[PDB]
Amino acid sequence: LVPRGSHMASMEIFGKTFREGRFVLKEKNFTVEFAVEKIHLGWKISGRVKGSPGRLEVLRTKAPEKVLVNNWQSWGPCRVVDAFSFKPPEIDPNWRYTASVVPDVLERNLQSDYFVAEEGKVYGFLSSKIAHPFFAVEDGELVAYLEYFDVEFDDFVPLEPLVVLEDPNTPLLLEKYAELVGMENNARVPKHTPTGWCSWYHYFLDLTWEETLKNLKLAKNFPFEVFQIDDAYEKDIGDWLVTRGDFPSVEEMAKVIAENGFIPGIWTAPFSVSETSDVFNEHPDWVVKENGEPKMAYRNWNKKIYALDLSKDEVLNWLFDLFSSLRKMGYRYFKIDFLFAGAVPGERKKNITPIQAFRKGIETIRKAVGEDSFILGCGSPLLPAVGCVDGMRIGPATAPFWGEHIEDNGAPAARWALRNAITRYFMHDRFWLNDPDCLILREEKTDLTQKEKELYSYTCGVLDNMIIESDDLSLVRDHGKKVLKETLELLGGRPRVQNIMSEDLRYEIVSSGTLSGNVKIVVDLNSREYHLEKE
Ligand SMILES: O=[N+]([O-])c1ccc(O[C@H]2C=C(CO)[C@H](O)[C@H](O)[C@H]2F)c([N+](=O)[O-])c1
Ligand SMILES: [Mg+2]
Repeated sequence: LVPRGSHMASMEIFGKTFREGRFVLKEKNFTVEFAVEKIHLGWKISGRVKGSPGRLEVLRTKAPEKVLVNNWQSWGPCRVVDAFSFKPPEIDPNWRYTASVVPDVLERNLQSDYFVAEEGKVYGFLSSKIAHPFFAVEDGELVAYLEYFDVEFDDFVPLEPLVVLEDPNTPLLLEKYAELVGMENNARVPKHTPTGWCSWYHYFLDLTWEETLKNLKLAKNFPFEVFQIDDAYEKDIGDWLVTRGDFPSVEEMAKVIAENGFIPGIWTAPFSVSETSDVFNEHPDWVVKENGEPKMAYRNWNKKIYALDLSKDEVLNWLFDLFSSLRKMGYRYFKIDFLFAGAVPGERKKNITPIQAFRKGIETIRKAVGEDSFILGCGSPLLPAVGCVDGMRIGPATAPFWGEHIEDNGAPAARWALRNAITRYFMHDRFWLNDPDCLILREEKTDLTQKEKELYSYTCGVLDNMIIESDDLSLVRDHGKKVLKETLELLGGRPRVQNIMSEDLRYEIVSSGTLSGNVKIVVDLNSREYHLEKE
C-alpha cells in the first residue's frame, strides 16, 4: 500500500499539513487545486494552477543527510552528496545554465532537478511540460518547487505531478518512478538499438573528409549500422548546411555514406547560433533576449552562443525546413546537442516558459525528421525531452583518458561519464535508450589501458545501453574488436544497480535476460577494476 508514519505527518503540501484528500489554495496571485492520492508504494500529488504561481512551493520536509541529486541536463552529475556539508559551487559564467536553469538557487543552496532520492525514499516529478520542477535544501529542509519563470496563466493548466515513494529497495523505487515518467510522457523506447561509429572522440574538430572516407571503408569490417559525422563539418554554429575545409556538401556526405551501406548520422546544435553565424547576422531578432538585446546562452568554440527563441514561428519554420532537408538527403540518425540553450531563461516573443519553448522546438524537430528517424539528445534537459527523443546522452563527455586529475564538474573524462551511466541507469528503456557515450577501443593515440576499456565497455553492455564506437578504426586491433564483440553479447537485459546510494564509486550491477543470460558486474571506478559473472 502506501507510506504512513510520523515522517509523513511532518510534511507540508502547498503549505498544508500532509494528508490524503482534495484541496484548494487561493492566494493573492494564484489558485492551486490539488489532490493527494494513494499509488502503489506511495502518494501522488496532482492538480492544476492558474494566475501567477511564480516559484511555487509544492512540498516541504526535513532534509535527509545523504541525497542522490540530479542535474537537469545530460552532462551534469547524478550523485550522492552530503546535504549538510554543502557549499555553493563557483558558477562558471560561460556555462551557468548547464549548472542550473535557476542559478540563483545553486549559488545559495543545494539543488536537485526533477527528482531526489535517499535510502528507501524517492521524491520525483513525473513531467516538465510547463514548469521546471526542482528541489532545494533550504536551512535543513527539503523543498520541492515548480518554477513558472514569471509566466501568467489566465486559465488552469496542469501541475507537473509529484510522487513520494517509499520502500527499502531504493533501485526498485527509481525504476518505478521512471516507469511512471514514461507513462506520463508517452516515452519512445525503440525495439531495436542502433550500433555505429561517431567521429568525435578521435578527431574532435580536426576531422577531415579524407579521414572520414578512410573510416567509412574500414567500418565495413565492424558491426556498425550508423555512421555519424560529429562537430567539425559545419562552417559555423547555426550554419548547418554550409560546410568547411575538404568537406563536400551535407547532401553529398549523406549520399557517400549511404552508398557505402550505412545509415547516415549527423550532429547539430540546433537551438544554438553563434555571434559570427550567417543565421544570427541575418536574423538578430530570432534569439532569446535580455533587456531587449541578445542574451548569451553559453560560450563555446571561443564564441558567444545565442539561443534561438522557439516561441517564434519564423524560428520553428527554419528548424522544420533544416531537419526536413536533412531527412530528404537520407540522414536517419540525429545527434541534437547543446539543447539546454533552447530552455535558457530570458525574454521571448511569446509569454511562455522556457520549458514550453524548448518542447515546441524538439516537437518540431521530431515532425521534420519523421517517425523512422532516430533522435539522440545531448546536452539536454532530461524530463522535457521524454516522448520526443529515442536516445539520450545521460553523462558528461567521455574521453580517451580516465581523467585522474579531472574533477566531477562536467568536464570530459571516461570516469565521470561512466559514473553517470550507472547512477542514471534507471532511465534506460523507460525514458528512452540511455546513451553512455562512445566506446574508445583503439590501442594507439589513447591513454586508456586495456582494463579501463574493458571496464567502460562491459559496464555499458550490462546496462543494455547504446553502443557507439569513436576511434580511428586503423588503430583498433584484436583487443578492441574482441571487447566490442563481448560488449554486444551482454546487451538485451533488464539492469539494476543494486547499491545506487554508494559513496565509494563501487557499484554492483546485475542484468537479467541478456544475450549471455543473467550477468553481474561489480566495478570500482577508483581502482579501475571489475569482476564480471556470466550465465
Ligand atoms: O568542456 N566542456 O564543458 C565540454 C562540454 C561538452 C562537450 O561535449 C559535447 C560537444 C560535442 C561536440 O562539440 C560532442 O558531440 C560531445 O559528444 C558533446 F557531449 C565537450 N567536449 O567533449 O569537448 C566539452
Ligand atoms: Mg533493452
